[PDB]
Amino acid sequence: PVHLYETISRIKKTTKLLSQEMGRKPTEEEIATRMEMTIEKLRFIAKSAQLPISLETPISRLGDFIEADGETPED
DNA sequence: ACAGGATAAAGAGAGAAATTGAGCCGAGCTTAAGACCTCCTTTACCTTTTCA
Repeated sequence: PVHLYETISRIKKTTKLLSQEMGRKPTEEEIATRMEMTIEKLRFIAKSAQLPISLETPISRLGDFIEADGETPED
């Protein structure tokens, strides 16, 4: 959602501002405090911002190394 | 990008319910020994047959 894009942009801007102010890469807790949000929310945003990798990425393709969901004939 | 506005769908606050497990008990249950009554076996002695 658009609000998520705006949240990610604000997180990037805050991180750059803290890096400029403190002269070093900010930690997760520092960013979470500055954003006034829990660290778990920040990690959730970071995980949801990822781009999906295509199944045909060379490793040979990625799609030939992923098992299938089901009950093993043995089970 | 950023600000405002509308809304619904998904969290926190409390008690009351419902469970829950915990101790502390004696009621239900098992174990073992001994005695003790049916059922059966086998004997000793017969009686009771069919036959030369």
